[PDB]
Amino acid sequence: MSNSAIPLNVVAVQEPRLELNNERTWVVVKGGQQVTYYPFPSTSFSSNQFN
Amino acid sequence: YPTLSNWNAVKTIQLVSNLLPINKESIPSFRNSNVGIINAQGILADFVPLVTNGPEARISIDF
Repeated sequence: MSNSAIPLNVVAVQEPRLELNNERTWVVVKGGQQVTYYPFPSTSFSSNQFN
Repeated sequence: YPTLSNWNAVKTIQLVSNLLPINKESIPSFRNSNVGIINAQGILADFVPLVTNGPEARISIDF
C-alpha cells in the first residue's frame, strides 16, 4: 500500500466464493395494484392518416 | 337553373398541418352509424366549395 512514491490508502476486498458474512437484508418489492392493457381502436382510419 | 352545381365531386378541401403547436379540432365523417366519435388532429384552414363562384371555379379555388 504505502511505499510507492506517495503513500496510498488501503482496503481489503473479499473473494467471491466466500464473504461470507456481510449484512444481508430481506427486501420487499411493491408495485400495485391492478395492471392492465387497453386497445383503443383508431378513430377515423384512412390511407392518408390514422388518428 | 344552370348548376355547377350538383355535378361536382369536390365536397370540401382541407389543409392540415402536423407541426404548428396548434389545437386539434375534429372533421366530420360520412358514415351514419355512428356519430360520435369525435376524433382529434390539427386542422388549420378549410372551406367548402363556395356556391356560386360560377365556372370557372373548376379552374381555381380562392379564399
